[PDB]
Amino acid sequence: GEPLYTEQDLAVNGREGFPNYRIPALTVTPDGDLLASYDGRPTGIDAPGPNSILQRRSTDGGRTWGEQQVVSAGQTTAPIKGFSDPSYLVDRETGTIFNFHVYSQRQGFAGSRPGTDPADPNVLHANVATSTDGGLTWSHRTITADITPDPGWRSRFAASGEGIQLRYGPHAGRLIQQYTIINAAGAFQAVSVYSDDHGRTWRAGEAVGVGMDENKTVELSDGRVLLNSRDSARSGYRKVAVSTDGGHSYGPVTIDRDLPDPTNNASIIRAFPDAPAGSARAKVLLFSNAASQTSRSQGTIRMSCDDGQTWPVSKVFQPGSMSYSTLTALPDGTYGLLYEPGTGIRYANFNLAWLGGICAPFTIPDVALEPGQQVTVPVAVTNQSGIAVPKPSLQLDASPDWQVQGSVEPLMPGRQAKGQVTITVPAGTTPGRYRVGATLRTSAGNASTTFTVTVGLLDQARMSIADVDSEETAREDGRASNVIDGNPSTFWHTEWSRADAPGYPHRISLDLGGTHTISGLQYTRRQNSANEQVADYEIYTSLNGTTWDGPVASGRFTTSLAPQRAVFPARDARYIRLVALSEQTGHKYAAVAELEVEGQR
Ligand SMILES: OC[C@H]1O[C@@H](O)[C@H](O)[C@@H](O)[C@H]1O
Ligand code: NA
Repeated sequence: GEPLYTEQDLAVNGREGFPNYRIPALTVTPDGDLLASYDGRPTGIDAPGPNSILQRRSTDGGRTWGEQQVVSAGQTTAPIKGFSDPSYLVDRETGTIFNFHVYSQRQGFAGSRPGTDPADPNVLHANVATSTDGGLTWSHRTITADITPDPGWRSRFAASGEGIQLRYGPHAGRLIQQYTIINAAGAFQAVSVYSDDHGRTWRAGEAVGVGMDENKTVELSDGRVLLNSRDSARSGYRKVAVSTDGGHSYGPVTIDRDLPDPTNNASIIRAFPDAPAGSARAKVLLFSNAASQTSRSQGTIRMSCDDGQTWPVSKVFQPGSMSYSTLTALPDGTYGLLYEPGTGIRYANFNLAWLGGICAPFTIPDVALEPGQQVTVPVAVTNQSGIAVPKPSLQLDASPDWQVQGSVEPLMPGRQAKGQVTITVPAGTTPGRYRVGATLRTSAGNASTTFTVTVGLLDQARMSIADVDSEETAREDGRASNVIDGNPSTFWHTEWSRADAPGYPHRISLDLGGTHTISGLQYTRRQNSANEQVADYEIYTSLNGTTWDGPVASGRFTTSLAPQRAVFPARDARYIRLVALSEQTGHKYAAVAELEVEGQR
């Protein structure tokens, strides 16, 4: 009906007893009470810090909130004890509420030492506060032994937010709470901690991935359990994995490109928790995170209607600073959101009318053209339920002096619609990769996508490596071939340490895959490291591949994270070579994220 979005702060840094309030966790008790838990940081730091687990309660749907009570109190005086990162799990069958959190003594997550002994002050323990009276009183347990099946698991912490109780299949009733472990090999993995006896005993299942962190799980419409992870390896995205069992294991982990993330926590819940298996309502997910890849800001709620395959809906709830966010389905049909705005922890409530709308994900392919060209590309839209939409619009978002227009036929229930986009780009358009936003406007809600229009660059898929002076391939993936894959997150790296290899006259040559008239080369520095940045370069070209002619260009490029051009009077060439002569701060390695060649296909 009428759109709703209201907010209020539950904790304000400096007020009510603590200098710092962080890490939100939201839930709704069986009686309909809302419970909000967060850390109270007297020192403004996580574990080993003397943090406390607090709690505020709302008995009127989230409008008014009670006083801040303590769930797990940390000791500031020696010996120092702390409680951090809460995560709620409500057993809807029995009514018990679990608040999972970290119990620290001397070490935190990165410094915890092997062991399961509650007494050992050097391991980071996994605790659980249990309540059978709605959250009023709690009973504490240290469950580290129960969940550390492999002695190599030297550290752990429960991903804050809220866990889940399975409703479908043979493992229906099972409580699952996600964790992050540090194995023997030093790797950060994800593991599900579950209980089949309503929480009396907790076992850990099989660990997943490498470079994982705070992860989240949801039950799909068919009973499958999807996992959505923060990526410690910082690719600017969420890692996802899925499971089909009850001794818990997930298949391969992959990066989801529809979900940008600045390596931060995020929520993913079932929009209709009590829907039947297989139904449309059972397929609707809500995900909240910070959409920025360089900052913890641009907090946005996204919506899926096909179990997480597509994410057509999105809307920003906090354009400004936004870090951790947690979601919860309220019994009135709305959704509760607890997040970090930089001032502490704030509570928000919104309904689906406020999101925009329409479950009509659409695809528009990636286009390559020469400046001064026009191209028309097809649009394919997949439609949802009570949606017979006779007049939908297509609003494209591009560079102002580019003419972009689009149209789509009507949307009929359960059918696919067709359409097209015409892009005309001017002759003086600088070669590059262009992101074009697409918005399917309809009187029943929003639906958006993005495609890429590449102007004036050759096709990398036709490119290969002719030669390279050195590639790091033992300790990491520093392959010369990572420059031609269209991903700034992967890089070529010169054979680095743990093998005292060559120094600076470094070089990489590309086989363009046929003769082309080229006038330039663009290069992108390695993004998350500053010590292998190329300074002085020289470009050489060739048609036979053995006799090289140049330097066709020379220069010193900057420390810019975006692509940098190296232009030269057009010429025919089958091969292009970049000779790196020095590094920005005199270091010995070279790493290039991407190499783009400007020319005519
Ligand atoms: O020795 C190579 C490595 O050195 C590290 O100090 C650096 O942070 C890494 O990005 C990698 O370059
Ligand atoms: Na790359």
